[PDB]
Amino acid sequence: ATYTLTLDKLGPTVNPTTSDAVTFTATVASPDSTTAVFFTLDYGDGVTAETTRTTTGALSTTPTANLVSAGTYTVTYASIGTKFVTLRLYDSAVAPGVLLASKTVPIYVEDSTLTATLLQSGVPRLNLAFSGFKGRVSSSTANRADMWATIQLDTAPGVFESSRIFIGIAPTASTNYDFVIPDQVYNLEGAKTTVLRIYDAPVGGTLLRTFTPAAANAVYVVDPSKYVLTLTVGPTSVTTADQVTFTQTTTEVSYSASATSPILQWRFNWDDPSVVETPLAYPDALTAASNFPTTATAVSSAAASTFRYTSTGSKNARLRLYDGANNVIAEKIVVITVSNAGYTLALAKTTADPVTTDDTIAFSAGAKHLSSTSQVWWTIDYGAGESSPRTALTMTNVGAAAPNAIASLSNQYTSGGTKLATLRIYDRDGVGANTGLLLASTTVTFTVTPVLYALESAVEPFSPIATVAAKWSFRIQRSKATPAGVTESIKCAFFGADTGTAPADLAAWLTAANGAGGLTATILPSSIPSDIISFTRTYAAAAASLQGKLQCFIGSTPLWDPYYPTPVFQVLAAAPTYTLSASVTPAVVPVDTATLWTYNIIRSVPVPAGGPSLPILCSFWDGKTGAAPTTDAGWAALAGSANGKGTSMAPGSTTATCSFTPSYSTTGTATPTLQLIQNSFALDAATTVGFLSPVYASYTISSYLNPVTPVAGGAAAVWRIVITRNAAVTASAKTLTCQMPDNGQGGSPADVTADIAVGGTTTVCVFSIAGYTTATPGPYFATVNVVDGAVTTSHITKNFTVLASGTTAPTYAVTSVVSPATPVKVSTPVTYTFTITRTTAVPAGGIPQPIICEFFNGEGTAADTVVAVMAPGETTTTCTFTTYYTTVSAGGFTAKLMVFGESATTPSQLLAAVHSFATPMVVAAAVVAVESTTISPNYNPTTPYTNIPTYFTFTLLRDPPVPPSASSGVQFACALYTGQNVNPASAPSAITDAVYKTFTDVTTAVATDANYFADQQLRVVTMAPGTGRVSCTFPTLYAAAGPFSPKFFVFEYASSTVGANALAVADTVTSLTSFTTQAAPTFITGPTNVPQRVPLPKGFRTTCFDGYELIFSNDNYTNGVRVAVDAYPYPVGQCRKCPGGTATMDGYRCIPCPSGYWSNEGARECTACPAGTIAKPAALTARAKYSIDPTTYHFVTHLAMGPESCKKCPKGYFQPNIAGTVCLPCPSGFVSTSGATGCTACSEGTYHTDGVGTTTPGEATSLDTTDTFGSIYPIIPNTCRQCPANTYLPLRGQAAIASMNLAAVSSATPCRPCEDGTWSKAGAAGCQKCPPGTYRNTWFSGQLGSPFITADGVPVATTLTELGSGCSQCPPGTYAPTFGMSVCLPCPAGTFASAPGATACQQCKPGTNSLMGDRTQQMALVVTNAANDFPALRAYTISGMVAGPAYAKPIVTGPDTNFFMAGKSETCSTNLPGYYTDVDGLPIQLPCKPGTFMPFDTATANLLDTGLTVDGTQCYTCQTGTFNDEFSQPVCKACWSGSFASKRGLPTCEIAQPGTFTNVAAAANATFNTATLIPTGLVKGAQAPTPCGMGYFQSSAETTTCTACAVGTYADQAGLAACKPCQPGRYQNSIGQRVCKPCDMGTYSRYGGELCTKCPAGTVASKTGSSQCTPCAAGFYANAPDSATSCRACPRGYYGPYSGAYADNLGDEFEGPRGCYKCPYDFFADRPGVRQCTACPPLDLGGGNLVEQCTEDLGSQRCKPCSLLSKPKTARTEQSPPPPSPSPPPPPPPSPRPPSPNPPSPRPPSPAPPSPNPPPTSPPPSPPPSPPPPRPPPPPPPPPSPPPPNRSPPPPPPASSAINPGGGVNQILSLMEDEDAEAAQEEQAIVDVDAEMQ
Repeated sequence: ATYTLTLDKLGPTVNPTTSDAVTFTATVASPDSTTAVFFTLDYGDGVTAETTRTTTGALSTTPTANLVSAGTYTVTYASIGTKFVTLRLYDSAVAPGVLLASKTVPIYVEDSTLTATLLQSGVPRLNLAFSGFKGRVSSSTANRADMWATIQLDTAPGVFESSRIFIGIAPTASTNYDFVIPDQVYNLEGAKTTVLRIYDAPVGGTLLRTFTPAAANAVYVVDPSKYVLTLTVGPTSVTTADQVTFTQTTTEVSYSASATSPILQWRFNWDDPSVVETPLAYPDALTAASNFPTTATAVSSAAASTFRYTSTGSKNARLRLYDGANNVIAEKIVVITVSNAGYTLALAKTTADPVTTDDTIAFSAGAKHLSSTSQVWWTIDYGAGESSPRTALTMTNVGAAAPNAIASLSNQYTSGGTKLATLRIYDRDGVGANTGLLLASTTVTFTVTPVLYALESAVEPFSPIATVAAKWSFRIQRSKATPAGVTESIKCAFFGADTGTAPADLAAWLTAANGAGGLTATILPSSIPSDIISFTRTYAAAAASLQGKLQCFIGSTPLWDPYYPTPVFQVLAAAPTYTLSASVTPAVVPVDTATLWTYNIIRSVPVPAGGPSLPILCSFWDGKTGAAPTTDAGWAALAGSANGKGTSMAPGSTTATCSFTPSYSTTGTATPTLQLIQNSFALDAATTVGFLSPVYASYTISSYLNPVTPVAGGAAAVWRIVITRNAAVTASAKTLTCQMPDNGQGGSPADVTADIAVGGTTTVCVFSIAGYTTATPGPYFATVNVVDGAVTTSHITKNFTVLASGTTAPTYAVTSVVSPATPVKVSTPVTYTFTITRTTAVPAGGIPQPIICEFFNGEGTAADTVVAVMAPGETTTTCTFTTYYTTVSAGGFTAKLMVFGESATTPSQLLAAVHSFATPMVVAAAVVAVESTTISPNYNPTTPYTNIPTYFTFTLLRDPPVPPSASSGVQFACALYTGQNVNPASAPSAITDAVYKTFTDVTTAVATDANYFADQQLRVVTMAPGTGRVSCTFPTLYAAAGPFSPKFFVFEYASSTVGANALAVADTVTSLTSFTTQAAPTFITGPTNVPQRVPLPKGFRTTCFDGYELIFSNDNYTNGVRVAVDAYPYPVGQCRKCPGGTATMDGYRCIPCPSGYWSNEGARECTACPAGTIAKPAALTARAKYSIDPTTYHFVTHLAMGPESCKKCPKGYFQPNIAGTVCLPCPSGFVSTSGATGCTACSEGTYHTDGVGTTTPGEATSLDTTDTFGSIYPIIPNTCRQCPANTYLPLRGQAAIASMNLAAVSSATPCRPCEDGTWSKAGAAGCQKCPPGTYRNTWFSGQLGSPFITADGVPVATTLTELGSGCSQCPPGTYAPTFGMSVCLPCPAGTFASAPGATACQQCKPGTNSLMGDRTQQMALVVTNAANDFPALRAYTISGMVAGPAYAKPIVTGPDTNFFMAGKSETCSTNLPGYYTDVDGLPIQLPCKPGTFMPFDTATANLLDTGLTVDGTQCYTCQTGTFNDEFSQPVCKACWSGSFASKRGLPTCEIAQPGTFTNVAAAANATFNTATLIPTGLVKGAQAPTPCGMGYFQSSAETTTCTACAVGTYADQAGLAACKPCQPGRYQNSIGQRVCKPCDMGTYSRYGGELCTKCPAGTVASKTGSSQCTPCAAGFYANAPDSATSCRACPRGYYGPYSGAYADNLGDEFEGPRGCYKCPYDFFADRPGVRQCTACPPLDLGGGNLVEQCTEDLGSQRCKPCSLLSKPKTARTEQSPPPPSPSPPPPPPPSPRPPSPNPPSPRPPSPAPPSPNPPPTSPPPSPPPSPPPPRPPPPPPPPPSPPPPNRSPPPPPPASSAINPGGGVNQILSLMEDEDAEAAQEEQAIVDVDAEMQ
């Protein structure tokens, strides 16, 4: 009943077109029933076909195939449009039938002419707008209508068709029309079948065309999220240097969505604009239009790329896969970063000391990069420029190493400018003109010091005359040295001012230098170059000023800087002539003598300003050579040598000095040659300006002879002559010949030739004489000739005297002593004294023998030699030496002395043997010790610091053994142990000296030798000569704090190895006091400091200025006088003016000034006090309340406030110093006025005592000292007092020496009592002499005047004076004709000085002479004053007979008691009577000569004419009858009676000549009365012989009386010599009868006789007065016997026979005995004729007869014849005659004659010839020696040098922390205007400070 039907298109899948046609499938199912039914089909176009009904089979639920299987129901369609096909079922086939069911199906027929295509550009995206769609329509019809297209993305039922899109009309032709389809988001990420549908109408309508993917043109959706591509492109942090590598093989691209997917060619980005993005390309091993790989695959099979980035910036490398439009489905990106700051190069120079161009400048660099290192192109940059190839660098080190090996490049830089060496590394390439990148900068700059050239100038001629050429020479000198192996040539050009203008630029100078005009020179390398360059210039016209400029070029660089001006030289002008003047001293010169010459140079035109000085060489010729130079060249050569000298001309100076002093070999008449030269350097040419002409020895000899004494039988002596010249031998040695004249003994000694070595003024000649031994003692003179050079034959004579010692041989004795003796310390002074003696002592006057004594001490080698001249008086020579031992005794030492006779300028020995010392010297070792020990840095002296490296110093003293100045230096080794063991490990084993001295030698230590602070160290220190103290210095460093025991050892250091301990006893250590080291403090005790520019609020101030004192105070203080109070809230800095006393410099310290000054409140500095004042700081006390504004700082005890502080000195002190802080007293001799700068010198006479009583001296007042100064100044004097009466101070104010003790030491002023005889009118500068008449002496002053005119008899203390001189009048008896004498001498014997003021004595008068005392007093025997004996002063002692018969010579008896004729002060004592004076001036009165008498006065005269007187001057002679034969007698003795005196003036009486006599009554010498010493009672005697009377005779002389002549003699007449006897015939019989009576008649008398005598026997005188009795004749007889008158003849008859016949008269008358007789008888005579009686005549009778006759009686006259008258009668007597008388006897022999005289004695023997002369007094030995002079002491030595400071400051602490709070993190116009104001104020402050310091 119910049937279901389906009908579908069995034909093509696409919708049908016109030609294709269709087939259908229709199935019918009927679940309800299965019955056959007939189906019919109707199409959209019914005309085409009308199908008939056909049966069906079995229907049922299962579908059954029906309709078109192989039938022809298929119909083509012509029309285009939608058709409806209907399938209808009929139950029966008969028309119409029953229609069970019909079904309608619509089909769409498209157009074959229409063509539609769809194009997709890119690959679609999920979720993202993909709008890459286009549609192409190409209708075959010419005109196609409007059209509408719809796009259906998928055929799924969920997806719906899109809205209609109007593509366009498409009106013309069949060309393709393209329309854009809007965006559509695909959501599947799977394969899609996009369908394009075309409609004719917007709504419904026919279907025109469809387009389908058609086998792989399908839209494939791609999801961007499934895609992941890996890039892995090299490294990320690599820099621009490194090349990043794209490894395309490693990268993998995959979709990870489906196996089949569209392929997209990839494209990758550098993000670098320089290179474009890649061409879009497919992955590896793939073809175009192929499915994208489902697995990871490489983008390229064998591609690798290397890329470098251009700038250091971040880059994003992005890969992305493209298809269609450049729109990205997915991109994968990776980041890469780059930086440039990493790279760091460092360049250093190794050789150091950069001197600009000198040497080579060597530098080397290391460049480091941290990681990923690669090549960077490095450029080296000097002062300018960089290399073009730019070198090359390789990287082989990590960034840890700083210096990398880069090519050491070295360059030479030019000029003194800095270099600033720059190394720049440019990264990228650099060879192809592309710039690398700059990475480090990092420039090194080192500072250099260049070398500077020096130029010198000199011209010739030196001033250019017009039209005269000149040549300028320039000296070039370089600084330091030329580099080795480099030679430099200089081209120099000079332009003259006259020639042309100087070039403006450098190029012209260079061109001139390069030209032939320029000059080229060469420099020797590696030495100091001194080059000379010469240019010639000629001036057409002379110019006053020369200015030249020169330029030198070395290579391309000028030597002088172009900015600096070219050198300018001002080189004078006018070529003036020079004037030279000479002066010499002395005029003449001996041989080789120094002479002074000085020379003045004058220039007319002074040198102009701004120019070089003028050097001139003066040439001198000594004259030794022989020929002076005659040309300029020779003189110039002389000047260039040592002979010529140089001078420089001072600018603007015209006066020049040049002095010199030569030597001569021989004196000549020469003055040395001058030449003035000036020349260019190096002596190129010779030029002379001025010329000049010349302006016109001694020896000594000492000769000594050794031995002096000649020796008999011994060796001859040696005589040495030493000749000395004042002048040294200069050129050649001289030979002198010494000749000695012959002395007469041993012949003439030969001459001696002695040569003198060159340079010696002394020569010696030696002589020996053979006969000198026998030489006579006496003087010899020697003449020696001397020859030297031209001057020849000098004479020198030397004199000596040689004694004769005989055969004796002298000897010298040497003895040695030392006062100190034993023991002597080492190195101490010792004095030796040696006595040399000669006992015989033979030399006396002639030759002194000089001695040399040499001393030798025990040095042991096996020396202060000294010479002394032997004095010819003393034989002891005393040699004084010093030895100064410096070694130990080692058993003692001996001193030995040696004697040499040769002296001064030692061949022969004068001692036979050497003499050692008597006592061996004992030497004691030293006693040195360490005096003290001190440490310079220390808390206390005992303990040094802990951390500070303290220095230990030990002081050594050598005690009194001070080392001698003249000796070698002695050194000591001092070694210690500090006690610490921080150093050299273990402590020393023992204390013994052996280990300690070995220790370590640290005498010289380096700073960082590590033994500097050694605990055990030994040093060696040398004592200098002359110093005693030694310092041992040691450094010690203590590691830790603790006790330490320092030990110290001292040893003597000698001969390298140290000696034993210098201390006494072996192994003795000095142990310092053990100490504990104290903590080390840190504090710099340095000057006041200022920080830099600290911020402060306002008033607070870093520094105040010029005097103010900082006040950290809230007190407002503008300047320094406060103002406001409590001003600032928190305290701020201020500053006060300060008080008066102190002064301040800079803003810190109000320091009181030193003593001399004073200050005000706020001045900078204490002003200077005037000189005289004292400027003491005055009392300040302090502040008590302590809240008061302080007066000042507390320590300032006393202050001097203002000018009222300077206080002067009192009167008597001088203040020459300006300061005057205290006041020195006026010394002895200068007196101050006010507080004088200087005390004044007083005058001569005033001195130093107190003068309080005197008014207007200036002695210091109470207000002076007391009120103000207090107790700092006592009271002392200031005055001057004239030396009092007669005393004087001979100097100007040499003060009175005052002693403080008054009663004990009476001090004095130095002025004298003066000397005797001088007064001083109170004061003076000199004593005044006495006027004459007056005198003076120290011991006395006064008189004693006229003593004997006082009746007392004593002198008078006489006090009379002249006022105006005060000089005492000379005592009367004394005078002063003279001004000056101490005692005025008395009057001599024989004048008078009565008045006191004796101007002079006067001679005593003619009558009165002088004698001490008066006359009467002098003759006063008695005494009136028994005590004084004044009037018992007796002076006469006369010579006379005392009263009475007695006669006492010296009536006055005794030695004379008063004789002085001199000390005469009164009346001239009248004369002693024996004496007299005829004149005035007789000293001793003259006794009267013999014969005279001077009576005591005029009246008292014995025998005088009363007219004449004796006026005291006259001695009147004696009278007749007086005599006196002696002197000094008052009167003359009256003669005894025998002797008679007649003449006047008799010393004798005369003998009373015989015949006369004197009987005088009053005649005897005068009687001298004892009372008055005077004679008296003298009356003259008989004046005559007063002759004898007759009757009296005087034959005796000298008689008083006359005696009568005796009997028998007569005295005829007076005066007869003697009695004369009466002549014969006369007689006298009485005594005293002058007449002789004649004898009687007949009587005779003989000569003499008392009475006449009668005749004897027969004789008769026969006369009266007859003298003889004659015997009568024979024949005759006498008258009577014995008396007869006459004789007559006998009578007639008688005869007388005999003559003697006489008559007897008695008896027979006339008869006698011999008479007459008768004759007898016969005989007869008869006529008295004859005596013969005749015997008668016998008569004759007749003639014959004869008759005898006889006379009658006896005698008868007549005879008668015989016979007549009786013959017989004759009887008578007969007698006989008597015998005859005998003959007379013979005469006797005469008396024998007197004998001859016997010879007296021979003449007496002679008195002897003189006896010899006993020797005079003995010669005097020597006197004691003189004391020696002292030696001045030494001054102190200089102090040791200060030690150096420590080393730098120590390394700084690297600093850290912040000192901040809150804990932090964990770790314009007004502007510059105000800053310029700050700078200006700072500059003004600097200017003010600079003004302050100046």
